[PDB]
Amino acid sequence: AKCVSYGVAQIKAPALHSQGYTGSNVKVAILDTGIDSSHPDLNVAGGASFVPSETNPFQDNSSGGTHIAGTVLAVAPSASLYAVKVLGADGKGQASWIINGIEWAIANNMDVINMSLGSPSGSAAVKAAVDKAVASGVVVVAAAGNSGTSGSSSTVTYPAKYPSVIAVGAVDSSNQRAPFSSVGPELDVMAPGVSICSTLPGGKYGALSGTSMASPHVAGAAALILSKHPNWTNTQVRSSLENTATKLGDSFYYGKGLINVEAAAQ
Amino acid sequence: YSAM
Ligand SMILES: [Cl-]
Ligand code: NA
Ligand code: NA
Repeated sequence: AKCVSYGVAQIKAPALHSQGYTGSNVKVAILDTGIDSSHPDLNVAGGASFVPSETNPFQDNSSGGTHIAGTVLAVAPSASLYAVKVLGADGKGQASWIINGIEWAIANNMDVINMSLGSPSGSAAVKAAVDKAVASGVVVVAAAGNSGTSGSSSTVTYPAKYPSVIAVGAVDSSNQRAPFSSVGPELDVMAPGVSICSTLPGGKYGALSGTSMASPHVAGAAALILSKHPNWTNTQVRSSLENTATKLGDSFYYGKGLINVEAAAQ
Repeated sequence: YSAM
């Protein structure tokens, strides 16, 4: 990664890089606004757009998908990225497009899906698609949501709220929960999500914040783990990440805590 | 659905 970010070190990814693990032979689908494949620092192995008004997955008119792709590669420099456009330039998309992206990922043997997206209300059809991806063996990771808190209510967005999906909240560089990061019992783990520098469309770079930035740290961690343990199931990868996380406080706010990919990968 |  050309642009320096604290987040890679914070999740203990360099320990895996020192070991020789970089996420080789792991297919990671970025279900987002596209990936700017023309960026000199990003290689994209394949993809598909399901947004009828934005037909090219290898451009990104929003910036999030490109940034997220870069974070996956900062954590797992050898991962294979796939651009699955399910959100338009305004960052918004429909259930059915998301489903089509999940279905494509299953058909194309993805190992990991990242969904840095959410709705306050669930789709029963998206639930069916994410459940099927997990049953098929895919590690499904999602942003927990940027809906802050609501007293004792969960604010975890869908599909992160489903049991089958790993719900990733955001901490800052001090390991404090970001004010925006959604909360609730459905929260699994935390990762860095404040002022993360990564790739932006047009060969650019910059900092963004959100649970959208936290999720790809966990997707990249999954790729690192699979490169060390290519025989592990998605169940085992998920267990590793959750059971070895660094506890940070009450699970309503932090889940199991900050991922520690060095511990997760043994 | 929105980007987070
Ligand atoms: Cl959903
Ligand atoms: Na975006
Ligand atoms: Na979940």
